[PDB]
Amino acid sequence: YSGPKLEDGKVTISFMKELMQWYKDQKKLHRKCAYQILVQVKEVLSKLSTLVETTLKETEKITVCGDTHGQFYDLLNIFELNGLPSETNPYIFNGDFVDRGSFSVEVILTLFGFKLLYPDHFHLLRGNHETDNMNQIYGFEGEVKAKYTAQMYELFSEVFEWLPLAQCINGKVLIMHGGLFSEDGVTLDDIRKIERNRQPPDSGPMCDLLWSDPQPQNGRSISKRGVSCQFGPDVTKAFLEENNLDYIIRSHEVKAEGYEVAHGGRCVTVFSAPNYCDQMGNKASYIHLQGSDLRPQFHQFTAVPHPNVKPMAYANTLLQLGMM
Ligand SMILES: [Mn+2]
Ligand SMILES: [Mn+2]
Repeated sequence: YSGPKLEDGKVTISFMKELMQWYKDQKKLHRKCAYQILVQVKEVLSKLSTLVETTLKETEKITVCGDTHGQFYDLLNIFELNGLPSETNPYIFNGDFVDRGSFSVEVILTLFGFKLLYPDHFHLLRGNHETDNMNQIYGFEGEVKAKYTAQMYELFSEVFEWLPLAQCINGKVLIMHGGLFSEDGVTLDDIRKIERNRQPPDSGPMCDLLWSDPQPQNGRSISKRGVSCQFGPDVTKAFLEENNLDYIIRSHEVKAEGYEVAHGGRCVTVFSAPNYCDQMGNKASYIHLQGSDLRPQFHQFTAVPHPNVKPMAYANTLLQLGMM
């Protein structure tokens, strides 16, 4: 009731514009309204398939963004550079909305708000940082406990469990946060059937979708992250052949340029958090795909000013007082 207010218990574009300005000005969304957004978006997400399947007509486009990591001011910049989301300007945010960045609450509630507003044109896919083990140390849990209470965090966690794991555009481009699989023979049929409402297992398809990285050399390698695998071009090739796909778009890896094209064009990385952690000095990018041409078109962007709040401000003391 203090700050932005839902209209008859629903998100509206006026609410969303009010919310973005409220957040821009470093104000807090009332707990009752945050709660409502969370319960309503949980219901929406929990009805979706683990694999979202989207059809883009010849005249339509969609924007694909990678990690945002609580960089809310850079999120708003994406919308200034590329237009707000709507039925004619659809978006996919490819995981890792929270952690590291000190405005994670603002990014996620804005993202859930636009999911409730344009549920068929605003897509959210889970990342590895939409999980408990990462949130407990990399800032999101601490931020939510600081801005709300421990119990709100437990609700965010449960909502994240219902985020779909991948999205397929026109049966030709498959989008997931992390990547492909530690074993051969995984299909789109398998992905659709993943029981995703949980924390990811230590290994297996759900873990890979959120954790794997591409490597340049053929075959697989132990992951640099201690979970899932690195997968080479022949792994990517095999998977696309068996699933009649053209290529994959994934995120999960910081790139100095905000993107990378790997595996002879078959594995595209997109990363949407510029000057990551206020220190990487990287550019970010977003991609456009069109129904008449599903080749990715890259759009690079640089960081913009934000309030004087250091990254990892709500994180593990070990990470918090260890950079800047
Ligand atoms: Mn990630
Ligand atoms: Mn990330």
